[PDB]
Amino acid sequence: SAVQYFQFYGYLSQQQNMMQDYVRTGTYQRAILQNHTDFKDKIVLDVGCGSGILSFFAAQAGARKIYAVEASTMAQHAEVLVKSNNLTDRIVVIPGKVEEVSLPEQVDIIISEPMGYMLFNERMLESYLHAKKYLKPSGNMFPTIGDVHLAPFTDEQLYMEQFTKANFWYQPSFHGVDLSALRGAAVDEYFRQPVVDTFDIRILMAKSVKYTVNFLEAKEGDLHRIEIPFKFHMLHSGLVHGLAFWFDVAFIGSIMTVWLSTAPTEPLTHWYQVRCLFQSPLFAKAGDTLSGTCLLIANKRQSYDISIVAQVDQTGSKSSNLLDLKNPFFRYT
Ligand SMILES: CNCCNCc1cccc(-c2nc(NC3CCOCC3)c(C)c(-c3c(C)noc3C)n2)c1
Repeated sequence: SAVQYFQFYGYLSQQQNMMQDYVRTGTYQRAILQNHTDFKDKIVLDVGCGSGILSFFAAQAGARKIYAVEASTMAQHAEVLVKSNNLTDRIVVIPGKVEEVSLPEQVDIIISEPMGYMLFNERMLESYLHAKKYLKPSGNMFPTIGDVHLAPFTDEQLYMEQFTKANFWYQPSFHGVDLSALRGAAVDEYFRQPVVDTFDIRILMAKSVKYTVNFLEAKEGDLHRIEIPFKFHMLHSGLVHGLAFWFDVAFIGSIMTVWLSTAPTEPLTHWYQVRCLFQSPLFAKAGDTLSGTCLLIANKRQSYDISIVAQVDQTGSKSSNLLDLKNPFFRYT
């Protein structure tokens, strides 16, 4: 599984999809350049540098030395750009996993873009936290903190999309074959996929709950088990069809704090937003409380198993759901 993961990042087309996200790339450049005193004459570590763009931004801000670590074959293309941009004296590409390379010295700041879709996919936040073994005391992290937001939504047409697709299997005579015994399994398969896509904010039924990872303070092992309790106070009545997810990160520099948001109230990014459907939706009236837990359990496919259990307190009616974050429905395609 890890072989495929790093192969995926060997493609310039993948680098390009990220680089062409202007909200992402421009916000990284702004956060680094407008906090130029965090970089001027400093030593920096770029974790998972890909084509090296963030290391070039650190160099634009005046960093003295940049160690750019890349485990995919993109490392070879980054070295070509460093040479062609006349920066071999200041950016050193170090091919390998950040858990396995040797840096020659400690650094003043770590920069990275370790956010997967739904923030946590790819388990690269752990690689980012692991890299703090190279961080000097009172070194900084860019990004510094990450906020996940979760909110209940109603979207009857998205929900019905599922049974539309699964009812293919409810055919007693597909070319003379009765498929119908697999209908439950087909339904389960579709509902186990998080839906990656943007949406209209009018589906949202309550103010979001916020869960914060402080990258300066967190330890790698803190991300193996992510328990997110929630109690939503429903602002609207309706059928709750699942939970919507987005994230923000903040670059807390000495001059200013810069925010990168993937919220559905903000311009679209290449991360879109994520929705986890409930195979059994819950009825809530405005004023009701929808409470439960979203538990994310790290797995051996660079991702998480998602367990979401929710109940409406006034009614006792409950819904429990398992999703496989590694294998979502990229509905925006
Ligand atoms: C660490 N900073 C990365 C910033 N980018 C995050 C992001 C934002 C939006 C989408 C993806 C995405 N796209 C994938 N394929 C495309 C889907 C649509 O059709 C064309 C191909 C895959 C396979 C993955 C993936 C990875 C990586 N590991 O597992 C999985 C699954 N992720 C990733």
